[PDB]
Amino acid sequence: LICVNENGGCEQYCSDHTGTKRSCRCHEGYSLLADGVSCTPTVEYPCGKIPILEKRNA
Amino acid sequence: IVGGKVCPKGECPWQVLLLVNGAQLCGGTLINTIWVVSAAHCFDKIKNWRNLIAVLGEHDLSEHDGDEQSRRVAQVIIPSTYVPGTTNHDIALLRLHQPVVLTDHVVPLCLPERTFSERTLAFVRFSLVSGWGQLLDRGATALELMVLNVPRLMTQDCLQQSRSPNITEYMFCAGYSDGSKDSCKGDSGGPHATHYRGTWYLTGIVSWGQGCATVGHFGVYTRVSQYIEWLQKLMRSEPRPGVLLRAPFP
Ligand SMILES: O=C(NCc1cccc(-n2ncc(-c3cc4cnccc4[nH]3)c2O)c1)Nc1ccccc1
Ligand SMILES: [Ca+2]
Ligand SMILES: [Cl-]
Ligand SMILES: [Cl-]
Repeated sequence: LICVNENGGCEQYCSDHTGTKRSCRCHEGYSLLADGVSCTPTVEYPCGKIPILEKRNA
Repeated sequence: IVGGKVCPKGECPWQVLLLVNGAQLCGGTLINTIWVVSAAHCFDKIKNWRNLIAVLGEHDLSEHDGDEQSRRVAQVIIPSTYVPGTTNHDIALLRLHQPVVLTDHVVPLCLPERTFSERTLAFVRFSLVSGWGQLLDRGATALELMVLNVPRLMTQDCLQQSRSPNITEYMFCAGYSDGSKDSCKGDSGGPHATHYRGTWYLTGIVSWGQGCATVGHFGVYTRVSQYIEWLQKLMRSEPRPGVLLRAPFP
C-alpha cells in the first residue's frame, strides 16, 4: 500500500516506509485502531467533528 | 456568501468572526483552542491592534444566546512574502489572548498534514465555505451565518473556464462562473472546509478579488496546504511583543 493511492487505506494521515511498508496516523485527539487504519476520538471535542450531528446519530 | 443557505447553529463550529471596534472585519477558522487562521488582507489597514476581537460560537449577530466566546488577539502573524492589498500568500495566523473553551458550539477544524492535503483532500470535489459576508454583490451582509458548497477547480481548468490577478501555486479556484454562487466581501478569512471519511479539514481560506459572484469568474482561495509547515512551526513558537509579526516564508 502506498499513501498516494486511496490514501494508503488510512482514515487520516499516511506515511510510506522503506519497503512495502505503510503507517497510518491520527490527528491529536484521536487514536489509531488495531486495524491500523481507523481513527477514533479520545477527547470530547476532537477537531473536524460536529457535536450536534455526532450526537444526532449516536 | 451568495447563493448559499443558513448554516444551522452549531454546524459550523470552527467559524470565527473578527471584529474591529465592534464592527465586522472578516472571518476566520479555529484550528485549536488558541489559534485562528484568517486572511492577511484583513489586517492591511488596522491602526490599533488592541481593538481586534475574535468571536467563537457566533451564529445570529442580532442576538446573544450565551454560546458566544470573545477573545482578544495577542498576535497576528503574516508571511513575509505577502504584499498588502494583494492576493498571493493571503494568510494570517492569529494567537488568542486566552484559549476558547471547546463546546458543542465551539470546535476546531483539523489542520491537515501537507501530504494528506495534497494527495487526498485536493481531490475531493466539493467543500464548504462560510461567513457573514454580503448576500449579494453590492448588498447587505448576513445576520445569520451562511454556508455554501463549492467545487474545486484544477488551476489549468480555472484559467480556461474563466472569462485579473494571476492564479499562483499558492491559490486555488472554487465555485461557479454563472454568477449565482460565491463568497463575498465580509467572508474573507473564513474556512474552505473539506470532508474526508467523517472528518473535516482546512483546505482553503477565503481570499479576495474582482467583485463577488461575477459572471465568468471563480472564487479565489488561499491554498492552505502550502502553509502547513509554516503554521505548525509558528504554533510551536513563543509569542513576541507587539501584535503584528511578519514571519519568513517559507
Ligand atoms: O484595504 C485593505 N485591506 C482592508 C480590508 C479589511 C477587511 C476586508 C477587506 N475587503 N475588501 C474587499 C474584500 C473582499 C472582496 C471579495 C470578493 N470575493 C470574495 C471575498 C472578498 N473580499 C475584503 O475582504 C479589506 N487592503 C488594501 C487595499 C488596497 C490597497 C492596499 C491595501
Ligand atoms: Ca449570537
Ligand atoms: Cl521560539
Ligand atoms: Cl502592538
